Amino acid sequence: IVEGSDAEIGMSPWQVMLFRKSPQELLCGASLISDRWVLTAAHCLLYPPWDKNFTENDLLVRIGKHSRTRYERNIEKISMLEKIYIHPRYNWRENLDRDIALMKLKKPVAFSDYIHPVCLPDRETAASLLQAGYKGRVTGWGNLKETWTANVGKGQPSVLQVVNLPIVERPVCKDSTRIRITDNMFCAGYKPDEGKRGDACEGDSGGPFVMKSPFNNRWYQMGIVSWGEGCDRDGKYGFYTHVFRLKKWIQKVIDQFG
Amino acid sequence: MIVTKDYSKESRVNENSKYGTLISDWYLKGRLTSLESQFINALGILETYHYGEKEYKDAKDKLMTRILGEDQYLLERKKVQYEEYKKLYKKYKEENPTSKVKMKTFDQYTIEDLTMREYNELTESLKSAVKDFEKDVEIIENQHHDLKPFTDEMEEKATARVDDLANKAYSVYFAFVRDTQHKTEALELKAKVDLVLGDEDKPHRISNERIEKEMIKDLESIIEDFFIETGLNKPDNITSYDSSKHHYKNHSEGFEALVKETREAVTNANDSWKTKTVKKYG
Amino acid sequence: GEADCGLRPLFEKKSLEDKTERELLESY
Ligand SMILES: [Hg+2]
Ligand SMILES: [Hg+2]
Repeated sequence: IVEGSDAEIGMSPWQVMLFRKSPQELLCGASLISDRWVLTAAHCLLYPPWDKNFTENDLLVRIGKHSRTRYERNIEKISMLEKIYIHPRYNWRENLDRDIALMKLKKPVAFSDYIHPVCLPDRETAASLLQAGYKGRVTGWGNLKETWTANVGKGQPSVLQVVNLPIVERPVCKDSTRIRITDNMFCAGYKPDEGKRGDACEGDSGGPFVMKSPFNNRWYQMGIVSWGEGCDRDGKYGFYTHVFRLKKWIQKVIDQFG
Repeated sequence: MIVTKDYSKESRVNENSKYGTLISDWYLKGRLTSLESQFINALGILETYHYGEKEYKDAKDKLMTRILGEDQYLLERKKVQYEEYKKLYKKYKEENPTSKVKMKTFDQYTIEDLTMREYNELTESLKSAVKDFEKDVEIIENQHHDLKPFTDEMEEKATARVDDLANKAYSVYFAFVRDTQHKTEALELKAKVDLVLGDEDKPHRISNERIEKEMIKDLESIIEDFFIETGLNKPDNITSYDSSKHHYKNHSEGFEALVKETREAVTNANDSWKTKTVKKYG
Repeated sequence: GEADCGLRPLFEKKSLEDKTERELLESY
């Protein structure tokens, strides 16, 4: 997360860490949507152009975390994956259309003050909350900034980072990139002359872009950090996998499996 | 738009340095690689496991602030230069219309202008930042004895206590990994033990009293997690797993005896251990 | 358990707000 700040403890109890077991590596973010299911981006699990294709045994999930640098035994929960489900029409070769995947835990995880599921929006929530100017929140342990060389590497925080960002109007999202955008994504971020800055970044993929509903004051996951060109670049915006748009697939998966 | 003037101020590079004498492209490549290595080294120090304690947070934020600041300096220099490169490219195409050479993208582009003044200032700023970090750390450790680095002998002894405990955990794991009823808990046990120890070829060093204390409580809690979740009782005695004696394939006979002995010990264990767990269950 | 989804044990359930939550509400 770029230009965000340290999260308050338990401020994002649905936050999940997708972790490569060996060689150890924090791969991406993810979100808890029930005691057995975790939502993340497809490209974190499968992305041929980078020789990425992780199977269940290569990974684990770390839930309830605050600091990345140590195992937090009183709040943290580690889960083995029983099965990964990438969206069958996940378009990796072109524009990450439908960048979404589900991971079923082998066992249900117990909830606590630090582990709690986020809500998925229904048609109207999507319709009423996804408006230009409305702000959502993005969290993660990804990089703090775009670096001058890909090799510079990773500048990661120790504590979960949070940043609030405004949804931008589709014509602007479209004109901002040459990548073909689709109705299954939306973009968020401040415009060049809005002053404020902030964006998600490498390592944030799969994390939730949540919104608090003014009607029932529950938190809804409207997006999934998916892609962007650089991080926090002017006239550039982060892109998120539109969750309501892919909700029928999510429900079919959950109702058919586990 | 109306142009954008200034660079970010976190960098210690002198404003006028970039307008000095540019270095020859052939020599430039090696200076950029040197810079890249310096950042990699600075970030790696920052990430060192030993420093993952709350007491180093400020010292780290401070170093991170300095490293990102010099990185941002180079990033902004690249953006300014890319903007000029594009205009040069278009002038070039107007002069060589039959040319089929394509304009590099920002990501394929690399810095073309650097002066020795910028190189030395970037280099010194990072060196300075690392030195300040090293001083801040020494101070932190004078104020917190359990954070002070062990002598090699003390680390070896502590590391062995930790490894012995982890090996007891591995035995439990091997004793239940072929047991349909508790296989998942066993698999998670192994994965959790591996996670805290770190990669087998470069494990987290038990470099001070705090790591030893916490790594031990973590491992003991992870073992206790297995017994809490499977509903089995933790035996007072568990033979530590020793590859040279119990390897599944290399020493099948020994592997089976370990499994057999561990399972039998679990069967004979009572529940007294629940009153003494590291974690609060329920 | 999506019945109780989106309600944070340490915030909503304790009638406590987080430091930037208000910024979102005002965006509406
Ligand atoms: Hg890019
Ligand atoms: Hg890139």
